[PDB]
Amino acid sequence: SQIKPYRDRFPSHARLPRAGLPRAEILAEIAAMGAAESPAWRDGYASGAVYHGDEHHIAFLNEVYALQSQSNPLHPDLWPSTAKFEAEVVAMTAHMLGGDAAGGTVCGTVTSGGTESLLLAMKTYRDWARATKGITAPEAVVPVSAHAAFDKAAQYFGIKLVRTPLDADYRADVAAMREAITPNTVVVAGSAPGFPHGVVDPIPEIAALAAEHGIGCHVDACLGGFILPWAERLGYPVPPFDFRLEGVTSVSADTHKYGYGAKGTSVILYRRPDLLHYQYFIAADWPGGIYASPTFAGSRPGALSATAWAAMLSLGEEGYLDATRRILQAADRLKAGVRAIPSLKILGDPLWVIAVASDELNIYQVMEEMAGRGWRLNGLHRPPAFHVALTLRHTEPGVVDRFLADLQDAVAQVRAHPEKATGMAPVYGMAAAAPPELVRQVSTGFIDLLYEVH
Amino acid sequence: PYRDRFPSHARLPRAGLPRAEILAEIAAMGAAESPAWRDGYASGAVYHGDEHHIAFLNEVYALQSQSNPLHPDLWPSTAKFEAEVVAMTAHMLGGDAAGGTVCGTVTSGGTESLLLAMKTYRDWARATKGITAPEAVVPVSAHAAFDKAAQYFGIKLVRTPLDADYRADVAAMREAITPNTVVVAGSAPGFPHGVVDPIPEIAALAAEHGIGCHVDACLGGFILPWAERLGYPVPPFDFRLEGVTSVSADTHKYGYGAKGTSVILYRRPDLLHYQYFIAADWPGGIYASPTFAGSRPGALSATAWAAMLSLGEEGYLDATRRILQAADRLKAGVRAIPSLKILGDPLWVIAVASDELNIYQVMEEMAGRGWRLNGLHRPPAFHVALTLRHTEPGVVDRFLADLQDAVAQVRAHPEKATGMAPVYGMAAAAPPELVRQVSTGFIDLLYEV
Ligand SMILES: COc1cc(C)c(CNC[C@@H](NC(=O)c2cc(C)on2)c2ccc(C#CCO)cc2)cc1C
Ligand SMILES: COc1cc(C)c(CNC[C@@H](NC(=O)c2cc(C)on2)c2ccc(C#CCO)cc2)cc1C
Repeated sequence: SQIKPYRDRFPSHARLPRAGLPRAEILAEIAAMGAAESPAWRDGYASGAVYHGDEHHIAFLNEVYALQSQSNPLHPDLWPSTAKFEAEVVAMTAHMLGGDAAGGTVCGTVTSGGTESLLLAMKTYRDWARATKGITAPEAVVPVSAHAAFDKAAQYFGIKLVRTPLDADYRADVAAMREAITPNTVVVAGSAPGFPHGVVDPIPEIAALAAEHGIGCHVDACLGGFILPWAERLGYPVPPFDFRLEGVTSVSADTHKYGYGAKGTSVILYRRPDLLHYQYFIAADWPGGIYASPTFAGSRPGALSATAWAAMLSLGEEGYLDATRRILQAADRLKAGVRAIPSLKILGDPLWVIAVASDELNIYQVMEEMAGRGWRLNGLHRPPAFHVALTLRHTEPGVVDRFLADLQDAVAQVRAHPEKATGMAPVYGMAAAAPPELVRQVSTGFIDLLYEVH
Repeated sequence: PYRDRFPSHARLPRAGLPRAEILAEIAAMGAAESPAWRDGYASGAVYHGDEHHIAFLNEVYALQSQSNPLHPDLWPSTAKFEAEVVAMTAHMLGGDAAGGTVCGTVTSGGTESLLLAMKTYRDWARATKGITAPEAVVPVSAHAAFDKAAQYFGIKLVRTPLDADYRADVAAMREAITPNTVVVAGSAPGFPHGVVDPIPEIAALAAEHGIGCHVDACLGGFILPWAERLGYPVPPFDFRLEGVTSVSADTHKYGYGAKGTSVILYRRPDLLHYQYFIAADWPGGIYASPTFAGSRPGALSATAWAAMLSLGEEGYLDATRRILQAADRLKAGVRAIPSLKILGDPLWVIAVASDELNIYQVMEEMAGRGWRLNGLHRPPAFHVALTLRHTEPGVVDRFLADLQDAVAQVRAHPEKATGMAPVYGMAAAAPPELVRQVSTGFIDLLYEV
């Protein structure tokens, strides 16, 4: 119920006021909530959530939004600027992701986020495989670690999703993937890296598996697309993961993540225009005129595409290199510190999204102790663990040292009381062992709580 | 047109470009593009457009720019804004008449509200009626998004004909209903001709068959309640009708919020719960989605909340009065040009057609004078969706003078077909496979560097 802390701070609104409220009063309330909320992400207490977070970069993008606020890309005749920004965002991302190696046929679109990029990629493989291979019962083979949006795509578009086991390094077991391929498989996927444990899947081998079966290979680089090319140039071990690989037929990369654009954008890329074409929706007989959508949406907030273009141009190759170096050096420091705490262990060998578990202590209480110190960490299960996705906010002076000091104490306090399960720890413990319908019932109730007006 | 005016960026620059330089380029494009919508030349596209209202919303955006409602623990401000936008919208659309069970979510736009409602009806029907081959019945005039939904979620869409008033023929909708029908829909109003369908009749049809009734009020949700209070004739179209099970309404249209938001409402929580996505076995943790997206631009929900609050009932009533008064004056003027006809009897989205002349040439003559109108087909026509931008001094008078000149020019030369007029003509005559081909090339053209 700390998800509803303004219940007794600001007046609630279940109905429109009769008279319009003063603009200065609306602004005062919003700024007051900003004063309460901003320190958590600004001062480096949030895992992921805010990727850049510098006040001058934010002020720069807020100005870009302001200049382009009326932009709706559904009307390129009215906003040709925005069509230019989206075309250039896609062209620049494709090039960064080995697009020239594919022969200059790499194309794509700007989306509302990573989820849309993954859903669109799944719908496209389903539609392409039906029209060209005649598959009417589509299947998709992905590792267990692959994004929850794959499950969302399966249920929405009627694709059978086959999730395959991981190895001891929390990487996709490719042999398990090969064994799951049937004549109905439309796509195989790999994560670069996956969200739970920040490990990069063996993409060259996943791409070669797809190529030999004549199926799609989607690379989910939503998290790593804007990190991994720079990590490669810096001396860090990163296998080829993009269009440089022959079997790779699509890549998703989030401009609103490490691209450092404003929330609300991502990029979906395909190796060829013939694949891209299956993503489009075209209505030819509607009295409202000829209608064509490249993505899920009709009307779109064009100003957010402009923030993505403005962010990429302001950073350039050097900015992205320098941002990755900072993130990866902060990650190296954090990994070394965690590995020096006796009761903790890191899952796999990640470069910057660090999952921490314990064979000795209840990691959910260790996590709860951190929450008690203001840390906002992602809680994981299968296995129980928490993770920290390092951002530019965690590269600021003293943030990693503050995390390490607070983790040292958290472990000590749980080592003294291993029975302690306070706050959110029993919920996470319950959740990890709960049957799916109990999880479904509790999640439905949590979403309903978010929409409560009192 | 910026091809040679501004340098093209097909690759990231080696070194970052100065922030001031990027802003100067974006502002340059802004100065060239803003007059079209600001001076009232664009049909729909920009719904409010006043400099001070825009400046207020841009400041609301700046204060909430980091907001991501995927994290309500970090941004409880946005979860509150989304709850209150839904509550206020539900109340405005007769939600009280349902005893307090009306609930919903904020979406990215009108398309997502329509897509979400179609998937909810599909999932609800499979779960409770055992329907595995779902169908949906809509008038031919219902948004193209119903076809996107049908194709995405594997629902058979059955489009039914209109009557002489361009309103849905409900007798035809009844004849399309099979035991596999999960939902029927009506528009309030439809986009093509701006006419409200017979929602009472459609909602009665749905209730009688135990199926859902979706009302597409994306365009009219923030106009119609206020049109009613003003004494204008409007068929009841919302939760006042027992048969209506869901309503969609766009806050980013006549709600005057910034682009990127809409609302989907359902009559009951049991219905809404079929919209939600829940993953229970993912190592990334328990994952729940109220809509299609994961991360979302929470700042756009804040602009919707801020707009609704700054206007209130009086603000919406004043905005609707101005738009309806501009529409009355525009419709009267059109009716004083006998070569033209209005399709149906719309309140503010006016479609104009001609039996005597080539309407696509009349449209071309208006485009020459700066007008940005929507070209329609089945039948050939154009439309004007009136906004607060057309309520400004002399915009409708300018429109009617340009329209009188456009008609005199086409009457002088019935054979004239210039600019975009042969394109529209060709496209209205074209087989669907050629329409698909040209539109694909058009999208490829938009992403060309
Ligand atoms: C085959 O040749 C043609 C191809 C096209 C597309 C046109 C123009 N038709 C207007 C249409 N635009 C788009 O589909 C669109 C998508 C993107 C991106 O840019 N434009 C549109 C846009 C919005 C509504 C609407 C609405 C209520 O929500 C209706 C129609 C003309 C000809 C002759
Ligand atoms: C009652 O059982 C539970 C139910 C929930 C939902 C939680 C929280 N789990 C974190 C989860 N959040 C959400 O699903 C969510 C949606 C909205 C709105 O608010 N939260 C999340 C969010 C994002 C990623 C990700 C990613 C890469 O894209 C992963 C997990 C905990 C327990 C024990």
